[PDB]
Amino acid sequence: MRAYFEYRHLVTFADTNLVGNVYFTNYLSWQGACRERFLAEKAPKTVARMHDDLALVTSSCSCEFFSELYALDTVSVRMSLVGIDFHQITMGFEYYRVTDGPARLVARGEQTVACTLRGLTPVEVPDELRTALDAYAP
Amino acid sequence: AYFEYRHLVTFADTNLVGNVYFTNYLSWQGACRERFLAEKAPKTVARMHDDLALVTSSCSCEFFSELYALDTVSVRMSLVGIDFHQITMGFEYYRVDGPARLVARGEQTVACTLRAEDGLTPVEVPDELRTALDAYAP
Amino acid sequence: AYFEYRHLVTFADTNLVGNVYFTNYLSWQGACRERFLAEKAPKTVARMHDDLALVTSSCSCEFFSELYALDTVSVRMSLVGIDFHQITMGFEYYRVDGPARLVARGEQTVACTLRAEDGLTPVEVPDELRTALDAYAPD
Amino acid sequence: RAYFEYRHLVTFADTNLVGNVYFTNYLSWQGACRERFLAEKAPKTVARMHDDLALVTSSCSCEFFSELYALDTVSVRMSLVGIDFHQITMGFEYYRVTDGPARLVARGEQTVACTLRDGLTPVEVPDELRTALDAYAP
Ligand SMILES: [Cl-]
Repeated sequence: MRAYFEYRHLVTFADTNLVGNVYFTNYLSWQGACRERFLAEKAPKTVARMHDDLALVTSSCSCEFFSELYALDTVSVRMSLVGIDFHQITMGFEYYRVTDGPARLVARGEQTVACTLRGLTPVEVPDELRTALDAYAP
Repeated sequence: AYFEYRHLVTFADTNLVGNVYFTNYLSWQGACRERFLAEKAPKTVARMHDDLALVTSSCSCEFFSELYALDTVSVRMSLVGIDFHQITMGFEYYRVDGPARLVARGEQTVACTLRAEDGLTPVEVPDELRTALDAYAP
Repeated sequence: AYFEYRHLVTFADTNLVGNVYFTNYLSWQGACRERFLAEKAPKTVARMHDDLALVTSSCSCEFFSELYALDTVSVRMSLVGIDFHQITMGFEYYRVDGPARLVARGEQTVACTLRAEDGLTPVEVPDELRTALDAYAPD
Repeated sequence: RAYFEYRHLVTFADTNLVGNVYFTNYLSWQGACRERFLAEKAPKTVARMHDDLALVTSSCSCEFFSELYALDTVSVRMSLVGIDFHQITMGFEYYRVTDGPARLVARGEQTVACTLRDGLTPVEVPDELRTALDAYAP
């Protein structure tokens, strides 16, 4: 089983603010880009269910910032499976600065998504998505 | 004769250079036009959850002087014209204290279509939306 | 005892699911904390162009209910505590017709620092910013 | 080739309640593309920006032909339209390349001015930036 799923992003000017570093919200956006790239590549049919009856909703998210990223930096975001609780999936995120080559931890994050049906009713994690997560056991 | 959208420029609007990143000016067009829809055309809005689709045909903006963090910008929207199913809106951006100072100028066009299974077929501007826009006609 | 930031939810705030994308909740914290600086701490703001830097050390948000397009959200900020150089802010998100409805709840921590020689350097919260946050502290 | 390419996977944050990509994102991609270009083709020019050189966006625009959707892959193709002493005009073509075949979905354009950083003074486009731009001339 693979330990992680890697997402890479080149930091551009819009990611930064007047202070000179990457604005904190962008770290959360990278969690979104990462988790949804995983869905596109590892569980395509699950996405089709979302336009129907399936509803994947973020229940919580968080991020801790150790060091700063700058413009034209390359960030490597590694997502790992923390655990599954019936309908809830918890992910872990590790942010690395890999601009000069060697990776250096600049931030650590975590978020939880819930699988529901269109009010909203908790439903067990779809088998396709469930099989995809099996290769990323902690 | 204009519909105003006021916005306090915060750090996220800025970049490492110090000024407001140019894409935010287009974002303010969206916030303005949709705040307009919420206040002036509720029936048109409620209809969008059904068979009505508003698609942006084109957009543009011209920049004269820069906005900075914690500045207050007055986005002022006016009706440029209506061509059957297409609505063209004009935007003027004002740095507002003292007298208001023009810092930018923009424009975008929105088309009204019927969301059908075959595709998006152009429908004339809804009566509610047209009369509401005429209040800001030249 | 809270500082309010009101926001009209527009189409850009939503995604294909129909609700507000979760990152926007964090954006509203930034918009709220910086509106606070502009209105309650001008001396601290101008000092940031000098040798003062406010770095975000952590943030989080819990989501109870969904916000939709053209909803009005009341982002209410209060002081949780201060530890030397770090400020922890609490956030409550309310859906505002009728009575206000809590839809989310978050928190973030900001550290004050010097732009000195070896980069960032921990600094006790400026007196201007310290007394400004007191008005929104549980007291 | 005849264009500098910026490839982007459309994720959920790019979309709105309708299901298509919100129009402002097309402009965001112009910024990401131009700044990725600068990082790879004009590193010394980038270095000048932290000193006295300032590239100011004077205008931008985009024309939308057909919609992009979630998990689409878009190919943003930037070419040189013209250089007027200190002003650079870039052209952008947006292609859906999801399933493989490329289809034009949008076309944009923006102009940047090379100035010096009181007051702004026009300065001729740096030779490094100029010769790098010539590779994508019409
Ligand atoms: Cl569009």
